Amino acid sequence: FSSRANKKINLDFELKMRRPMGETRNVSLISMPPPWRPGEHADRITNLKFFKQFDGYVGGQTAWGILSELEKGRYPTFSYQDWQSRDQRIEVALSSVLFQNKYNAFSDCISNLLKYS
Amino acid sequence: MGKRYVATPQQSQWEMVVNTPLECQLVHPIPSFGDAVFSSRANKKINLDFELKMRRPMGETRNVSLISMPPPWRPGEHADRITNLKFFKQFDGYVGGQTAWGILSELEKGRYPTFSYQDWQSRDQRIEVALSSVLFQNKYNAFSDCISNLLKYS
Amino acid sequence: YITFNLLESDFTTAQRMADAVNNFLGPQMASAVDATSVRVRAPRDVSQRVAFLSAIENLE
Amino acid sequence: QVPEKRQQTLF
Amino acid sequence: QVPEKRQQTLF
Amino acid sequence: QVPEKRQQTLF
Amino acid sequence: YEVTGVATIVSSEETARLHALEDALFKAVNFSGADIGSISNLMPLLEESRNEYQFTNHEVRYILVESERKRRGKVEVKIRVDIYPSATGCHTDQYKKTILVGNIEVASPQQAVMGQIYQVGDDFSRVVNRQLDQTSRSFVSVGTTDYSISSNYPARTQMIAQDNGAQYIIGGVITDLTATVESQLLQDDIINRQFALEMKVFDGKTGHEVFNKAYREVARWPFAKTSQVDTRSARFWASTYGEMMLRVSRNIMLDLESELSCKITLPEVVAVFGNTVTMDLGRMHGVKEGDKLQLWHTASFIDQNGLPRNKVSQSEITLTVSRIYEHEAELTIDQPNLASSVQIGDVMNKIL
Amino acid sequence: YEVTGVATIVSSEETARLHALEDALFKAVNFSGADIGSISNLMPLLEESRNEYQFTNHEVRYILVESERKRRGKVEVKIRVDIYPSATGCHTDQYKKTILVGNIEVASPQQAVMGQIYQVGDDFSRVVNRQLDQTSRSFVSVGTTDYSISSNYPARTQMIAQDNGAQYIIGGVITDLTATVESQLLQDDIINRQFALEMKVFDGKTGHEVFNKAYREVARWPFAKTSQVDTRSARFWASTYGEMMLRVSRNIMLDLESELSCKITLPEVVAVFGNTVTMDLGRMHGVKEGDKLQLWHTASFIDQNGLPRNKVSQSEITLTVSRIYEHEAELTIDQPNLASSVQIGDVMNKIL
Amino acid sequence: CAMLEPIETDEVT
Amino acid sequence: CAMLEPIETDEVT
Amino acid sequence: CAMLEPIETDEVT
Repeated sequence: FSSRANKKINLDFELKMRRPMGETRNVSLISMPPPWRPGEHADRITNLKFFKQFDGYVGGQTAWGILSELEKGRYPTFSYQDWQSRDQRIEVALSSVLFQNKYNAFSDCISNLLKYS
Repeated sequence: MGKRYVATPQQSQWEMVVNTPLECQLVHPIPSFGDAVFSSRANKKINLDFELKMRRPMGETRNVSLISMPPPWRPGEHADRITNLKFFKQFDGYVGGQTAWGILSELEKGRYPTFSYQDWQSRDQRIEVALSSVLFQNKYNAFSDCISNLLKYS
Repeated sequence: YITFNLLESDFTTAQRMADAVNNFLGPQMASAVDATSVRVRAPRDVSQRVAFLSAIENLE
Repeated sequence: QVPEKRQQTLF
Repeated sequence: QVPEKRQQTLF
Repeated sequence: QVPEKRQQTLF
Repeated sequence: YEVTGVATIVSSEETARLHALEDALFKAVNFSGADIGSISNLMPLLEESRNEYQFTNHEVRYILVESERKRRGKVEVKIRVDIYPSATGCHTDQYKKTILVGNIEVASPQQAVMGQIYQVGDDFSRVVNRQLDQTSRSFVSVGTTDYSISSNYPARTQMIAQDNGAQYIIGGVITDLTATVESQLLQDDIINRQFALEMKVFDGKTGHEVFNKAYREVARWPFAKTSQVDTRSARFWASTYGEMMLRVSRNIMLDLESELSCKITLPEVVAVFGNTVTMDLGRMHGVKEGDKLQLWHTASFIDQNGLPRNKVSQSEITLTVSRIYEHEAELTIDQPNLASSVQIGDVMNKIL
Repeated sequence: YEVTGVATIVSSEETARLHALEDALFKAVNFSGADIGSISNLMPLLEESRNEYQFTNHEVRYILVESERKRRGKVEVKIRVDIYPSATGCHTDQYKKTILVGNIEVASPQQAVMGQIYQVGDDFSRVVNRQLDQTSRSFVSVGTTDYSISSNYPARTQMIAQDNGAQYIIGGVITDLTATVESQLLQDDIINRQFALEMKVFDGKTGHEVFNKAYREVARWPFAKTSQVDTRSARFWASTYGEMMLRVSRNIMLDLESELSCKITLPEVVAVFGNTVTMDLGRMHGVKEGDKLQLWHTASFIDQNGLPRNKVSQSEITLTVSRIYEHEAELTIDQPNLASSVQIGDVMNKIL
Repeated sequence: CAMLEPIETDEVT
Repeated sequence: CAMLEPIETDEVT
Repeated sequence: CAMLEPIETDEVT
């Protein structure tokens, strides 16, 4: 998650992969509950597109929504068919463990950002 | 279960930031959200600003509901609706006139002034921001002492 | 409500403990009913009452 | 004339 | 007229 | 009409 | 309607005929669908043995008794009545009330020596529990309890009601089980045994005593003086004494219907999960989806003298039923900004 | 249809004729393929001894009794009835419910002294288990258990149901086994023995009590006063008391059909292997391939007062049956991206 | 009309 | 007029 | 029609 000094609210989320994206695929972003939360259902967040040889990018309100779903203790899950994995469906989740303190530090730094670029 | 930003009794603190005959300032840090600032300045007329300063600035202009909610340790008490404000995009929330004095009054009675609104950074979900009345009375006395010692001219 | 029983019964200690809770939380929160007991209004939820009692029992 | 059962009451 | 057995209910 | 013995089943 | 009333003569033909008429009227009202709460006020005006009865402001207008027979030593009465089942009333739009049957005790164990009927209180509280469960219209029985409920300890009453999930607790004392002997030279002795009882109903929300009534009836004791009678057996409850005690239980149920049925039912908040709260009443209590409920903030205090008191703060919160289970229900708060002021123990009432 | 009803007279010809009519009607409905759940509501309207019966909103319209005989001391009734087997209903599209027969106990061992029938509870729970297994339409019996199920411990009920894989647990208490003696100078003594029983069914998913009923019947005790009767033997169950107890068991089964049959069956998730989950119900429960099921997230909590509560979160997950075994089944999740939110214990219901 | 006379479950006996 | 004679609950017996 | 009267397995006897 990257925020930069600017006059407008900006946040970029980049899923950087060791093995680059094989092909452009439709990706599904869901807010899956962790295992230690029985009885809670998953919320469909949105549908993205991850492009070839590029890191996954989510921006606008959806990146803030990912941060919010992490604040509630949930797992943002990107599901898509991996080219390096014989075109089979794979999931990538962001853990919410040890997120609160670093989210407070991130909010403080965002507070202390220059209002001009 | 939605998002509710309030200082727990162990976390609540009020501070007199500016104490001069030209300005008085009382600050309540809302953990994980920001600050609530009461500012009064030397003038010929009564003036008070309440500013809800957010770490993450307001994403969109929203209608906000100001209510005097009872704390959890006050069963059998109903909530008093105070007013409806409008919080503007990328600006700190502002309450002024008699409503800021009303917020101070509702804090003086052991209640929680609660602002409820839909948060843009939160997938447009409803969130609450409450001001804690714990450890408030001593700092309210200091704030009123400062107000009494303000220059009566600008 | 929850009730605190003083180990050493005294009217002044009972009233001072009532004032300590009222100053911390707010007006009309604790009341001394005799030289030993002080009644403090508490949340109905058991989890919130434990969290509430945690802050109150550490008052000086 | 028969007495009427108690009417609706709150609390 | 016979009473009808309980209808379909969930939980 | 006689009931028919169980049909072929796997596992 | 075509109804039959059966009642055994104990000491007066008038009493047996009146009991048979009451039985026939109760069966007619139960079949007609009319409320059984109104029956308990009709009996006083039935003391006279007139062939024709005229009533005003009731679901029954005229009563005409056509056949009276004393076959097999018990009066049989056949009547025709006109019952008008009202679709309205203060008792049809309310949820069912959960009632806990408390401990019923024999004040003097000396009186229970004949027949050794010492567990008569427990085996009669069982009958009262089953009568309230499977015969009443506006009551649900949540079982029996072994604790004694007193007016001196409202806090204990509240705690026991919370533990059992009961809105009201009903308990009594059996005050008379003595018998007298009537002797004739031609025949054998006749032992007429007494059964007096004082029932008391306490409100579990505040510990108040909301109902108090006394019952006394007499019936023949057909068993031998030295014979031991088991109060769980059919030998006891099929005898004349057993029929009298069953009639007493029915009168208890009818009095509870007469008094508590039109009290507004107040389901309690069980749990709050954000904007959704849980109700202790469910499908089996009459809850239907789409019902609108009004929230009341509950604050009941013991005053300076130790007497229970009630105080409800009115709320601007309205709830609607979202999902219904057999024993509970889920409600959604229509005012999300006020949802933080809902605590466990707040009561609700259905908006009519 | 052509049916015969056999029932022994105990104390009233009306009761024996009614029992024979009930037996004939039960056989006719079983042969006709009609649901046996609806029979239990027809009996109350059969109290009258009319030669012709008229009913509305039922699979049987008119009942005409043509022959009534009292051969060999028991009433035989021959009737002709018209049964309309409905292809629809809330009970035909549901999977079979697994039921565990709990411990049935004798409350007073004193009453079982005559004949020393102390294991009557166990040998009667065996009969109830076999009746539910091989006579019911919508139930599967998973055996008996030696543990006692109470409403005070929902957690124990849930644990025992999980251990035995039972959706419901049924247990009772035998409350009356006493007998009376009827003496005639011409003949020998007649001993009429009582059999009262209170059955209670608990939901294994949440520990709630979903069913509660009481039974009481009387039958002759043909054996000697000092003779010992074995409750596992055919001497006990072929006697009049045994026939009465078998009829009581049949009534238990019919009441369970009347109450629980149209409850929506909720198979549970047994194991999750990636995108494929396992269901505790299989071919023997009525599962067919290609069935579509809807997943519910289960969350049942004990509230602050220790009372069980239910809460289900609705899910956007739909499953279809891929492979079927005799006792289990495999389901494929139609939404692979939501497959990670399925945990063990979630329930499903068949989409109609 | 004509009320029925069907019996019900016994309360204790 | 004509007063009724219906009995009431006994005070002790 | 004419319902059959074939017996089944005994429940206990």
